[PDB]
Amino acid sequence: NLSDIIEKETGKQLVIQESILMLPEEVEEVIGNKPESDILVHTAYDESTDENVMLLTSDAPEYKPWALVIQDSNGENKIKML
Amino acid sequence: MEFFGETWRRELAAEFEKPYFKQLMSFVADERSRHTVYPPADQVYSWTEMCDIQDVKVVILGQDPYHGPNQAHGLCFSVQKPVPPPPSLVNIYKELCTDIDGFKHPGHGDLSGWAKQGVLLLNAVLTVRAHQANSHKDRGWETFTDAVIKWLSVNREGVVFLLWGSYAHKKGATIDRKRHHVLQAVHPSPLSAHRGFLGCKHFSKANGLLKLSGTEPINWRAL
Repeated sequence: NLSDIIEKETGKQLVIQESILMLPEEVEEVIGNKPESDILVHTAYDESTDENVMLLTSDAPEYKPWALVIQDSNGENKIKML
Repeated sequence: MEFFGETWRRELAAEFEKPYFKQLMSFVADERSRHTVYPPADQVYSWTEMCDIQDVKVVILGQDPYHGPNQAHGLCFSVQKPVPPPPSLVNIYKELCTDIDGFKHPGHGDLSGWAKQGVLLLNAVLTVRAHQANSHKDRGWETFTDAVIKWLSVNREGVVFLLWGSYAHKKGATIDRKRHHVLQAVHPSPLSAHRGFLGCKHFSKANGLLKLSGTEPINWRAL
Protein backbone atom coordinates (compact mmCIF):
# COMPACT_ATOMS: atom_id res chain seq x y z
CA ASN A 1 0.00 0.00 0.00
CA LEU A 2 2.20 2.74 1.31
CA SER A 3 5.11 2.68 -1.11
CA ASP A 4 2.55 2.78 -3.94
CA ILE A 5 1.23 5.92 -2.25
CA ILE A 6 4.77 7.36 -2.30
CA GLU A 7 5.21 6.32 -5.97
CA LYS A 8 2.02 8.08 -7.04
CA GLU A 9 3.03 11.28 -5.30
CA THR A 10 6.69 11.53 -6.26
CA GLY A 11 7.26 9.00 -9.04
CA LYS A 12 9.87 7.27 -6.80
CA GLN A 13 9.54 3.48 -6.08
CA LEU A 14 10.96 3.28 -2.53
CA VAL A 15 11.27 1.05 0.50
CA ILE A 16 9.99 2.24 3.84
CA GLN A 17 12.73 1.61 6.39
CA GLU A 18 10.97 2.61 9.61
CA SER A 19 7.65 3.84 10.96
CA ILE A 20 7.77 6.10 14.06
CA LEU A 21 4.61 7.03 16.00
CA MET A 22 4.24 10.69 16.96
CA LEU A 23 1.73 12.77 18.87
CA PRO A 24 -0.20 15.43 16.98
CA GLU A 25 1.71 18.12 18.95
CA GLU A 26 5.05 16.46 18.04
CA VAL A 27 4.38 16.92 14.28
CA GLU A 28 2.39 20.23 14.27
CA GLU A 29 5.10 22.92 14.10
CA VAL A 30 7.16 21.08 11.53
CA ILE A 31 4.16 20.44 9.29
CA GLY A 32 2.25 23.70 10.11
CA ASN A 33 -1.02 21.85 10.72
CA LYS A 34 -2.10 19.50 13.52
CA PRO A 35 -3.42 16.06 12.72
CA GLU A 36 -6.66 14.81 14.28
CA SER A 37 -4.72 12.00 16.07
CA ASP A 38 -1.39 10.13 16.25
CA ILE A 39 0.78 9.87 13.17
CA LEU A 40 3.08 7.20 11.91
CA VAL A 41 6.14 8.76 10.24
CA HIS A 42 7.06 6.20 7.59
CA THR A 43 10.54 6.90 6.16
CA ALA A 44 12.43 5.86 3.05
CA TYR A 45 15.76 7.13 1.79
CA ASP A 46 15.98 8.14 -1.85
CA GLU A 47 19.64 7.37 -2.61
CA SER A 48 19.51 9.03 -6.01
CA THR A 49 18.56 12.44 -4.66
CA ASP A 50 20.02 11.91 -1.16
CA GLU A 51 16.60 12.62 0.24
CA ASN A 52 14.58 11.42 3.18
CA VAL A 53 11.06 10.83 2.06
CA MET A 54 8.40 10.60 4.73
CA LEU A 55 4.75 9.53 4.33
CA LEU A 56 2.83 10.49 7.41
CA THR A 57 -0.23 8.35 8.02
CA SER A 58 -2.74 7.80 10.82
CA ASP A 59 -2.05 4.89 13.14
CA ALA A 60 -2.66 1.25 12.42
CA PRO A 61 -4.91 -0.19 11.36
CA GLU A 62 -6.21 2.60 9.09
CA TYR A 63 -2.84 4.09 7.94
CA LYS A 64 -4.81 6.88 6.23
CA PRO A 65 -2.35 9.14 4.41
CA TRP A 66 -2.08 12.58 5.98
CA ALA A 67 1.02 14.27 4.55
CA LEU A 68 4.21 13.73 2.56
CA VAL A 69 7.55 15.28 3.35
CA ILE A 70 10.72 15.28 1.22
CA GLN A 71 13.80 16.23 3.22
CA ASP A 72 17.27 17.15 1.90
CA SER A 73 20.74 16.57 3.46
CA ASN A 74 20.55 19.60 5.72
CA GLY A 75 17.00 18.91 6.84
CA GLU A 76 14.98 21.41 4.81
CA ASN A 77 11.46 20.12 4.05
CA LYS A 78 9.13 20.17 1.09
CA ILE A 79 5.63 19.48 2.51
CA LYS A 80 2.50 18.38 0.71
CA MET A 81 -0.83 17.76 2.48
CA LEU A 82 -2.55 14.66 1.07
CA MET B 1 12.61 -20.12 29.83
CA GLU B 2 13.70 -20.15 26.21
CA PHE B 3 15.41 -17.09 24.77
CA PHE B 4 15.14 -15.17 28.03
CA GLY B 5 18.37 -14.54 29.96
CA GLU B 6 18.15 -16.04 33.49
CA THR B 7 18.99 -12.95 35.67
CA TRP B 8 16.11 -11.31 33.86
CA ARG B 9 13.73 -14.31 34.22
CA ARG B 10 14.43 -14.62 37.95
CA GLU B 11 13.28 -11.08 38.57
CA LEU B 12 10.33 -10.81 36.21
CA ALA B 13 9.00 -14.35 36.79
CA ALA B 14 5.67 -13.27 38.30
CA GLU B 15 4.78 -11.59 34.98
CA PHE B 16 5.01 -14.76 32.90
CA GLU B 17 2.32 -16.57 34.91
CA LYS B 18 -0.20 -13.72 34.58
CA PRO B 19 -3.23 -14.05 32.33
CA TYR B 20 -2.31 -10.98 30.22
CA PHE B 21 1.18 -12.36 29.45
CA LYS B 22 -0.13 -15.84 28.74
CA GLN B 23 -2.72 -14.33 26.40
CA LEU B 24 0.11 -12.27 24.80
CA MET B 25 2.10 -15.46 24.05
CA SER B 26 -0.78 -17.21 22.33
CA PHE B 27 -1.61 -14.00 20.36
CA VAL B 28 2.03 -14.09 19.14
CA ALA B 29 1.80 -17.89 18.42
CA ASP B 30 -1.35 -17.29 16.41
CA GLU B 31 0.33 -14.51 14.42
CA ARG B 32 3.34 -16.71 13.58
CA SER B 33 1.07 -19.59 12.58
CA ARG B 34 -0.48 -17.42 9.85
CA HIS B 35 2.08 -14.66 9.08
CA THR B 36 5.74 -13.62 9.36
CA VAL B 37 6.40 -11.79 12.66
CA TYR B 38 9.47 -9.77 13.48
CA PRO B 39 11.85 -10.24 15.07
CA PRO B 40 12.26 -14.03 15.02
CA ALA B 41 11.04 -15.84 18.18
CA ASP B 42 14.63 -16.42 19.30
CA GLN B 43 15.48 -12.66 19.24
CA VAL B 44 12.44 -11.19 20.93
CA TYR B 45 14.27 -11.07 24.20
CA SER B 46 17.71 -10.42 22.80
CA TRP B 47 17.89 -7.48 25.20
CA THR B 48 17.65 -9.86 28.15
CA GLU B 49 20.71 -11.76 26.79
CA MET B 50 23.44 -9.14 26.08
CA CYS B 51 23.81 -8.19 29.77
CA ASP B 52 22.59 -9.12 33.24
CA ILE B 53 19.78 -7.06 34.80
CA GLN B 54 22.11 -5.79 37.57
CA ASP B 55 24.50 -4.56 34.98
CA VAL B 56 22.11 -2.18 33.21
CA LYS B 57 23.60 1.34 33.35
CA VAL B 58 21.64 3.11 30.59
CA VAL B 59 18.12 2.67 29.13
CA ILE B 60 17.03 3.78 25.64
CA LEU B 61 13.36 3.18 24.84
CA GLY B 62 11.92 2.48 21.44
CA GLN B 63 8.52 1.81 20.05
CA ASP B 64 7.93 -1.30 18.07
CA PRO B 65 10.32 -3.57 16.07
CA TYR B 66 11.29 -2.75 12.48
CA HIS B 67 8.89 -4.51 10.18
CA GLY B 68 11.15 -5.29 7.18
CA PRO B 69 12.92 -8.57 6.49
CA ASN B 70 15.99 -9.07 8.75
CA GLN B 71 15.91 -5.62 10.27
CA ALA B 72 14.70 -6.15 13.84
CA HIS B 73 16.65 -8.40 16.08
CA GLY B 74 15.20 -7.48 19.45
CA LEU B 75 17.14 -4.36 20.37
CA CYS B 76 15.56 -0.93 19.83
CA PHE B 77 17.05 1.12 16.92
CA SER B 78 19.61 -1.54 16.04
CA VAL B 79 19.65 -3.57 12.85
CA GLN B 80 21.09 -6.97 12.05
CA LYS B 81 24.39 -6.83 10.11
CA PRO B 82 24.57 -5.91 7.28
CA VAL B 83 21.22 -4.10 7.02
CA PRO B 84 21.69 -0.33 6.53
CA PRO B 85 21.05 1.88 9.55
CA PRO B 86 17.43 3.11 9.30
CA PRO B 87 16.77 6.88 9.13
CA SER B 88 16.52 7.36 12.93
CA LEU B 89 19.75 5.37 13.45
CA VAL B 90 21.48 7.48 10.84
CA ASN B 91 20.64 10.47 13.01
CA ILE B 92 21.70 8.70 16.23
CA TYR B 93 25.07 8.06 14.62
CA LYS B 94 25.22 11.77 13.46
CA GLU B 95 24.75 12.83 17.05
CA LEU B 96 27.50 10.51 18.27
CA CYS B 97 30.00 11.92 15.78
CA THR B 98 29.74 15.42 17.25
CA ASP B 99 28.98 14.36 20.85
CA ILE B 100 31.56 11.61 21.39
CA ASP B 101 35.02 12.59 20.15
CA GLY B 102 36.65 9.67 18.40
CA PHE B 103 33.28 8.14 17.43
CA LYS B 104 33.35 6.60 13.97
CA HIS B 105 30.39 5.27 12.00
CA PRO B 106 31.01 1.58 12.54
CA GLY B 107 29.82 0.68 9.04
CA HIS B 108 26.85 -1.24 10.29
CA GLY B 109 23.79 -0.72 12.47
CA ASP B 110 24.20 -3.53 15.00
CA LEU B 111 24.09 -1.95 18.46
CA SER B 112 24.94 -5.11 20.48
CA GLY B 113 28.23 -3.58 21.54
CA TRP B 114 26.24 -1.05 23.58
CA ALA B 115 23.86 -3.69 25.00
CA LYS B 116 26.81 -5.78 26.21
CA GLN B 117 27.98 -2.82 28.28
CA GLY B 118 24.67 -2.31 30.08
CA VAL B 119 22.75 -0.22 27.59
CA LEU B 120 19.26 -1.59 27.67
CA LEU B 121 17.84 -1.16 24.22
CA LEU B 122 14.17 -1.74 24.97
CA ASN B 123 11.25 -1.46 22.55
CA ALA B 124 7.92 -0.94 24.35
CA VAL B 125 6.31 -3.33 21.91
CA LEU B 126 8.30 -6.43 21.23
CA THR B 127 6.88 -8.02 18.07
CA VAL B 128 5.34 -6.82 14.83
CA ARG B 129 3.68 -8.56 11.90
CA ALA B 130 5.77 -8.21 8.69
CA HIS B 131 5.21 -4.93 6.82
CA GLN B 132 2.67 -3.55 9.31
CA ALA B 133 3.95 -0.86 11.69
CA ASN B 134 2.38 -0.92 15.19
CA SER B 135 0.36 -4.00 14.26
CA HIS B 136 0.97 -5.70 17.58
CA LYS B 137 0.11 -2.69 19.80
CA ASP B 138 -2.05 -3.24 22.93
CA ARG B 139 -1.74 -7.04 22.79
CA GLY B 140 0.09 -7.21 26.16
CA TRP B 141 3.68 -6.03 25.42
CA GLU B 142 3.07 -2.47 26.68
CA THR B 143 1.98 -3.94 30.00
CA PHE B 144 5.03 -6.24 30.17
CA THR B 145 7.55 -3.55 29.25
CA ASP B 146 5.85 -1.24 31.76
CA ALA B 147 6.68 -4.11 34.22
CA VAL B 148 10.32 -4.13 33.10
CA ILE B 149 10.64 -0.32 33.39
CA LYS B 150 8.97 -0.32 36.87
CA TRP B 151 11.25 -3.08 38.09
CA LEU B 152 14.33 -1.05 37.09
CA SER B 153 12.91 2.17 38.69
CA VAL B 154 12.19 0.35 41.96
CA ASN B 155 15.16 -1.97 42.34
CA ARG B 156 18.21 -0.28 40.81
CA GLU B 157 19.54 3.24 41.45
CA GLY B 158 21.30 5.91 39.34
CA VAL B 159 20.20 4.44 35.98
CA VAL B 160 20.16 7.02 33.16
CA PHE B 161 17.03 6.96 30.97
CA LEU B 162 17.31 8.53 27.54
CA LEU B 163 13.84 9.18 26.31
CA TRP B 164 13.42 10.09 22.64
CA GLY B 165 10.11 11.48 21.30
CA SER B 166 6.84 11.94 23.22
CA TYR B 167 5.71 8.31 23.32
CA ALA B 168 8.95 7.45 25.11
CA HIS B 169 8.60 10.49 27.44
CA LYS B 170 5.16 9.02 28.29
CA LYS B 171 6.41 5.54 28.90
CA GLY B 172 9.03 6.95 31.33
CA ALA B 173 6.78 9.43 33.15
CA THR B 174 6.71 7.41 36.43
CA ILE B 175 10.42 6.66 36.61
CA ASP B 176 11.44 7.59 40.20
CA ARG B 177 13.19 10.91 39.60
CA LYS B 178 15.00 10.64 42.98
CA ARG B 179 16.75 7.31 42.29
CA HIS B 180 17.48 7.87 38.58
CA HIS B 181 18.38 10.29 35.82
CA VAL B 182 15.96 10.99 33.01
CA LEU B 183 17.05 12.93 29.94
CA GLN B 184 14.41 13.78 27.31
CA ALA B 185 14.64 14.89 23.68
CA VAL B 186 12.51 14.87 20.46
CA HIS B 187 12.75 11.77 18.17
CA PRO B 188 15.84 11.18 16.01
CA SER B 189 13.46 10.57 13.01
CA PRO B 190 14.36 12.94 10.19
CA LEU B 191 10.98 14.68 10.71
CA SER B 192 12.24 15.95 14.12
CA ALA B 193 15.99 15.47 14.58
CA HIS B 194 17.21 18.96 13.61
CA ARG B 195 14.64 20.22 16.07
CA GLY B 196 16.36 19.05 19.27
CA PHE B 197 17.77 15.56 18.74
CA LEU B 198 20.98 16.81 17.02
CA GLY B 199 22.95 18.74 19.70
CA CYS B 200 21.12 16.95 22.56
CA LYS B 201 24.48 15.37 23.69
CA HIS B 202 22.64 12.57 25.49
CA PHE B 203 25.52 10.13 25.20
CA SER B 204 28.21 12.22 26.91
CA LYS B 205 25.67 13.60 29.42
CA ALA B 206 24.78 10.06 30.35
CA ASN B 207 28.51 9.33 31.01
CA GLY B 208 28.66 12.62 33.01
CA LEU B 209 25.78 11.31 35.11
CA LEU B 210 27.25 7.82 35.48
CA LYS B 211 30.51 9.43 36.79
CA LEU B 212 28.58 10.87 39.76
CA SER B 213 27.86 7.33 41.01
CA GLY B 214 31.49 6.35 40.45
CA THR B 215 29.97 4.20 37.72
CA GLU B 216 32.24 3.44 34.78
CA PRO B 217 31.09 5.12 31.53
CA ILE B 218 29.66 3.57 28.44
CA ASN B 219 32.21 3.38 25.64
CA TRP B 220 29.84 4.50 22.94
CA ARG B 221 32.54 3.73 20.41
CA ALA B 222 32.62 -0.02 20.93
CA LEU B 223 30.23 -1.16 18.17
